[PDB]
Amino acid sequence: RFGFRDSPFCTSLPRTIMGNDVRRISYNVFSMMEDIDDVISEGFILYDAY
Amino acid sequence: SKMNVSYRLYIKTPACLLPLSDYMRAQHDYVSPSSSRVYIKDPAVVYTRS
Repeated sequence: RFGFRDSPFCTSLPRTIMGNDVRRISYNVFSMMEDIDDVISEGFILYDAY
Repeated sequence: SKMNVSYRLYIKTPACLLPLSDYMRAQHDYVSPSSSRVYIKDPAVVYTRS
């Protein structure tokens, strides 16, 4: 609506992307992780934090 | 030796002595661990991000 180039704003966070659900990770579990490269190769929704 | 010695004392032959012919019984093996090993002095610190 605004016209920003590559706007970082979404009307609502996508529940499903490309026909598959978007993975959700808590901030604590994400921080505790050690294989962040594999999970970042697809992208994920961070929650349980402000 | 025959005339001027009066009494004699005898004991078992000590196991320390070895005739020169039996020099192969002294062959023995020792083991030195590989020099590529690293011996750690730093301790292990535990933690959690929760």
